[PDB]
Amino acid sequence: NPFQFYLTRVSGVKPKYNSGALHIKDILSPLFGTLVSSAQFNYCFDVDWLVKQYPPEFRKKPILLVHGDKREAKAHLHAQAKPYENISLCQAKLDIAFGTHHTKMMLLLYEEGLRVVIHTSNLIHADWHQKTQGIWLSPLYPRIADGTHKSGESPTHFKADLISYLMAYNAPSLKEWIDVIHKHDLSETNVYLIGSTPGRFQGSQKDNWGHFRLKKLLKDHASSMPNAESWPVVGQFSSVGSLGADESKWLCSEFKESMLTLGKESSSVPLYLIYPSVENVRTSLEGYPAGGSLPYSIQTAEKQNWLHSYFHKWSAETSGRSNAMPHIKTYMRPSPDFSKIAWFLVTSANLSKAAWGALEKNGTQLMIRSYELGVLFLPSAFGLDSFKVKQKFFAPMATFPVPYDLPPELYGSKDRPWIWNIPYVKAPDTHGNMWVP
Ligand SMILES: O=C(O)c1ccc(Nc2c(-c3ccccc3)nc3cnccn23)cc1C(=O)O
Repeated sequence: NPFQFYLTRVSGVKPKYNSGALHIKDILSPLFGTLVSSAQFNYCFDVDWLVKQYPPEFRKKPILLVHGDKREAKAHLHAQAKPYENISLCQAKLDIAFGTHHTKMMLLLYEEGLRVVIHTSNLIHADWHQKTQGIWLSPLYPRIADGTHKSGESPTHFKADLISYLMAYNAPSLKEWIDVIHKHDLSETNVYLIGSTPGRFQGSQKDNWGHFRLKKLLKDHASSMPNAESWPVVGQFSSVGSLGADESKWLCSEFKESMLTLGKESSSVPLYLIYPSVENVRTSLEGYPAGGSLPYSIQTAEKQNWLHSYFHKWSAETSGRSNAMPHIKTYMRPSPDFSKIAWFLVTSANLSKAAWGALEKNGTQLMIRSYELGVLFLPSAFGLDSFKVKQKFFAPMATFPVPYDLPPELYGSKDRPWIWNIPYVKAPDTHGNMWVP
């Protein structure tokens, strides 16, 4: 494979479904490089657990935790970190109300080079235990020699785009990492970076972030095919925001419109949204407590019942993970028979305006509340016109490992979306328990 897309290990499935999967101890092992220092961008941290995932010989190397916590939450994280003198913290500014730092990324500086890891798991035991999570591993980027003047840039502009994403924090600890990235050669990178940062973007900046960033890349580096109207869009996520009183408000007017972009020229396109049903959660490996990481509140859900007619069940027989609830987020553009895809995105961005952005000021300004990061796989970046879909995820240079089943299966009439803050007392989960919030 050229794609370097991995799932995390799932405890309790047969070994065949974990053979090419990665645990966090694998990613941080000395087999991957001799660690000098690391940056951990995330939302939630268990610092005691995290330090134990580093190899003992690397446990005192510097670690930077990049978080978005404020007030007492910030104090609690600082207290978790205080016993470890090698741990520094960087608070990402969140100057727009109701934003979140969702970006999940590792920057790993070695003796031998630099590696970037963009993934979907929080840094807590449960997110690496029995969930479906996604990981993109960069190549080992070599250092650029002293006195040598090279760009170190890839055809996808990844090096410049990653630096631009870090510059948006305006943080001194991250300027140190920007300088590290400048000294390394990232020219082998074949993915495009798609980030979200908080702000109000107009003019030349409107294309930098969110769903307009995705639009721009698809216009510039994908081509339209005949019968493009028949190629569905698939979105798959773990949380749902307030989308408006009907689909024309945002979902099918600016979000879907960005997602269906192909090529530079100028809807009936089917939209499939995959989100766990109550039954999915009840019968999962973790049972109802998996629903503690699928935050969709009844307050949000009751205002947009129209949306649930787009929902399809989580199913992942191809990767043995139908009962490993998804915390990965993915978006993709399959062919009408789901045998090919025009592109694939793995990201931290959920189905929400906060993450992808919402147009303001008569369509001239894109407002984003949150930090998000993901990587886009475009066939053109691999010398191809489209990717074949891999039949079984764990069973070549042109065959993409989609981690769940296609076509997605629509909710049955008795199915309901998982809503995390109402009780389920009608049938017990795999551990014999009910759910009472
Ligand atoms: O990706 C995801 O599914 C996700 C969803 C929500 C996240 N944070 C969060 C929570 C919350 C979540 C879990 C336990 C307690 C509180 N509540 C809110 C309310 N508004 C905005 C954000 N909120 C974080 C993530 C992530 O994993 O980054």
